[PDB]
Amino acid sequence: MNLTELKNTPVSELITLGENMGLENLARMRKQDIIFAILKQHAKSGEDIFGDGVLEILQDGFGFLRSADSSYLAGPDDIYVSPSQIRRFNLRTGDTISGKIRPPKEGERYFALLKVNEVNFDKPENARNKILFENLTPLHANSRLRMERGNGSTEDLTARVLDLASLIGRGQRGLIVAPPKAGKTMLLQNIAQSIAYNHPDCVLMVLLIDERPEEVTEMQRLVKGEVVASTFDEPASRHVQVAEMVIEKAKRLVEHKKDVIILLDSITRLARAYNTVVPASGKVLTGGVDANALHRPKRFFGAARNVEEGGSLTIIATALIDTGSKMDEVIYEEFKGTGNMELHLSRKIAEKRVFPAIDYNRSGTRKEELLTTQEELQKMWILRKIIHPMGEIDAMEFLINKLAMTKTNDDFFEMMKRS
Amino acid sequence: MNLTELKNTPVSELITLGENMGLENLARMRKQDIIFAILKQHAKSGEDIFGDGVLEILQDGFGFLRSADSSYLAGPDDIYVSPSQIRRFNLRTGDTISGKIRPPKEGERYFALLKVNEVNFDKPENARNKILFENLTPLHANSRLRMERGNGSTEDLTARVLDLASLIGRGQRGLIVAPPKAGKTMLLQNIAQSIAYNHPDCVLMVLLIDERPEEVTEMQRLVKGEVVASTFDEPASRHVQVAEMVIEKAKRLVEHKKDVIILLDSITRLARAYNTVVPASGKVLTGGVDANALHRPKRFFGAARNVEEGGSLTIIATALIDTGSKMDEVIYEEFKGTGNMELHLSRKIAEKRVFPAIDYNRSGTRKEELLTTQEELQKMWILRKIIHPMGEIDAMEFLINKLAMTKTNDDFFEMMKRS
Ligand SMILES: Nc1ncnc2c1ncn2[C@@H]1O[C@H](COP(=O)(O)OP(=O)(O)OP(O)(O)=S)[C@@H](O)[C@H]1O
Ligand SMILES: Nc1ncnc2c1ncn2[C@@H]1O[C@H](COP(=O)(O)OP(=O)(O)OP(O)(O)=S)[C@@H](O)[C@H]1O
Ligand SMILES: [Mg+2]
Ligand SMILES: [Mg+2]
Repeated sequence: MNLTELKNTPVSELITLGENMGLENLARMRKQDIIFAILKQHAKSGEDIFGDGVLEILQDGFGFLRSADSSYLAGPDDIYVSPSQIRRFNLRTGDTISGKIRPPKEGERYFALLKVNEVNFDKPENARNKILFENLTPLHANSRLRMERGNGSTEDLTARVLDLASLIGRGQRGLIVAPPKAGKTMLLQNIAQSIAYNHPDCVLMVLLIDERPEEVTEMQRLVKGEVVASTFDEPASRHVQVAEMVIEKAKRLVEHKKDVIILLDSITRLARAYNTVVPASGKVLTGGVDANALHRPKRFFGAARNVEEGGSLTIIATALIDTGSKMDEVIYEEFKGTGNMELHLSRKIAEKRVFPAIDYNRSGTRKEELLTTQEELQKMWILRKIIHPMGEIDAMEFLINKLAMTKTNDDFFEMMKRS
Repeated sequence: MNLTELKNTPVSELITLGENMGLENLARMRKQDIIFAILKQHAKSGEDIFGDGVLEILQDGFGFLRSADSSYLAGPDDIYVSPSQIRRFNLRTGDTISGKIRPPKEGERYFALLKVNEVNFDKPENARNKILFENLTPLHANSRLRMERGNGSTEDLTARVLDLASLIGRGQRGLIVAPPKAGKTMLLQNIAQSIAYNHPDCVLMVLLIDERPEEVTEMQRLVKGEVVASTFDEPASRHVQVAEMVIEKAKRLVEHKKDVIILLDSITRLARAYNTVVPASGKVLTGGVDANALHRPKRFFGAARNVEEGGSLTIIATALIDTGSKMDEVIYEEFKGTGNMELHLSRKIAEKRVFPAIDYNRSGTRKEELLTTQEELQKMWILRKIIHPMGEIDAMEFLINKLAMTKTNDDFFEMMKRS
């Protein structure tokens, strides 16, 4: 009996539990309050129950535990975590905590934590003796993270283009630069699909900032890995809170020699949120951004590394350009040289409805020698040499035609070399 | 026992000492906190405790002492320095201080020092009577700093091309102008390796600004001399204080008739940090960059000189062009006339995968007569007059082809003269 199976289910669970456990009148309140009523009525019986979620530390040890199913909304379903347990188990923000849960006594309205039985999907005894993320020596991307799905579909074409445009490996740090209406959302969809198909072992999690609710629903009903999204309805303070929770959870996961992958849409929106939430430092840059305001997002982008001890943390965040706002241009300029992978999308190609609309010459990755082999390295080199002269629209038309003629990337290289 | 000895040890050993010395949960916190805890527990035992590092003076004499291996980061393990011994010893910023340290008392969190045993690797009385860096009369470069490794390595052609392109001497002010994806980082790496090998006597310092952590790790693991870097995650004040500490330490070392070399990557990033940290003065140049904001970086570049009394301070700083940000080239034409050694890297040569990509015709050195003998100067003049007409890509291809079949620079000279 866990809190998860009573959260993800729809209002059919509401009506069934109302007609079964005999609650007075449900279906007039948020899912958090419905779940609160169900848990209160079930704890009234006294049957043993347990919970799970992601730990969070407030400014004074007021331990909270959020749920990733509900996108980390602060509601009644949040689980109390006492400071005594915090200093006993030595837990910090982002820890995945599951264990026995306690009904509340008089004076409080939150379930506390009876005892833990799983910390970060591991024994709590072994979780304490773990090296910090900040104390891990970074390296370059070693293991190639292939995106070719290999099922011979038609959407996979764009994924194939990725394997020809910019190589992506474990621990990379990439920026997808694109104007509005250029295919960012479907590119992220295809990247998530490729990660779920080719690399089921690595943890995939997608963060969405101030996106429309319809796009959130489309994202959450297609990707395999869990997805967290905050709409533009919520204030930017919640955007910052969600981003901090995501990055802390990723750090905690990668501290256990796990491969974490984060997809962010968008870094510009997160920078906006940080700019409009952080108090002014008295120094305002061009475009209306505070000098310290951009310090926080960079750290979020700075966590991408390839730990030598074990595991890696890859971050692929998209950036908005040509949006008519000078502040977006300032943010992109400040983030221009940070990433080690660049994927440039052009509205000129997308105008002709040729997808994916990737500026092949501008897009690329740095020191990909450590990622891929050498023979296909010069294959891609000669491909780049022959595709360099003609224009980007013609380049993409030629690329998609030649890729559709063949079946796989290796077959594509075979045909290109033999012809 | 040495605080620096503990700092140089890796992260993991915190367990090996801690479980043997009284710490029950020492894994989960920042490394400097472990160092603080262990050295507190050692001061509890009562044996004498050493300390050393670079001194720093605050706005009110509230002095601190940082460590090089920590990249001059303000941490709990920093050594407190009261104004009393500052006044008695006449210490100044950038001093190298070594000696006793004292456990903190009630109301103090930092470790004070009992008495100094060595100042600037010299007796405090002898180091007391030293001349200011400002009062030292500058000169031109006299002692040639040859970069030819001479072991016939697989990369020694880069150093050979460097010697044939721009002669480097002691106390020389150099600029490396290159676009992105040109080869700045490991060109500087080869420079540092050649300095460490050919000239072990001179102190080698490498300074990196807002660089990616992987590059920082590679630089730390590759160069023999000490290297300091601040990643782009850190704010601009961190960059400014790191650069100030480095330049002050270099001045203090060269005040003792020592040769110091500073490799800077990059002066553009340091100028950007100074621009975004210095308060506005009401005069904004093109590209949204203040006027006096460039005052501080030039002083950092203005310390390269050759001294009558002794010692030398060479600075090789790289600059970025063809980036797309207006302030970058604004800084570039705000730095052309300052440097007396120029090294241009071109994108076109790098696009042909021919390395090192050095624009030989545009690069050069002024007042090279005082650095080199007349015979090899005439040989280089003959090479320059036979290399001028053909283009940079062809020039570098020809230079690499001719240098590959020879062994040393002199052999190349006779090979071209006999033809
Ligand atoms: N691989 C693709 N195959 C077919 N159509 C595509 C593909 N990628 C993008 N499109 C089309 O491109 C258009 C825009 O797609 P989106 O990814 O939703 O745009 P966007 O990048 O999210 O930019 P916004 O959200 O409108 S600011 C739609 O008409 C899609 O059908
Ligand atoms: N002498 C050389 N031999 C072989 N490859 C080289 C040589 N010099 C440069 N390269 C290659 O050219 C690229 C230069 O890499 P970097 O030195 O890291 O570039 P950079 O000058 O640091 O500019 P950034 O930091 O990437 S914007 C890499 O792909 C290297 O493999
Ligand atoms: Mg979209
Ligand atoms: Mg570099």
